[PDB]
Amino acid sequence: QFDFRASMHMLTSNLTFTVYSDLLAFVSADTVEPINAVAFDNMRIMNEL
Amino acid sequence: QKKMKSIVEDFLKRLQIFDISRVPDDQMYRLRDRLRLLPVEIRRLDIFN
Repeated sequence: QFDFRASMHMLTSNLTFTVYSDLLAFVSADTVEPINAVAFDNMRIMNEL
Repeated sequence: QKKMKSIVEDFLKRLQIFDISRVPDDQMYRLRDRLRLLPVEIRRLDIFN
């Protein structure tokens, strides 16, 4: 049998939000000039200049 | 940021017996390394001082 008391509920959620997929789209990424690019030891990758 | 290949190219071209089209860049940079260990001429050195 249908029972109103056993069927009435209060469903709760958030009012609104925006879901994002590309997180790296929020990053402004730039690079130094390759002439000045350095390796792990802070020396330039290529030194025969 | 200066690449010294042009200096060696000018040097070899002014020697006037080499065809620089047959001189690769590694040889020119070896020439640069050998030139870098030589003292500067007295007049030029004093002008630079």
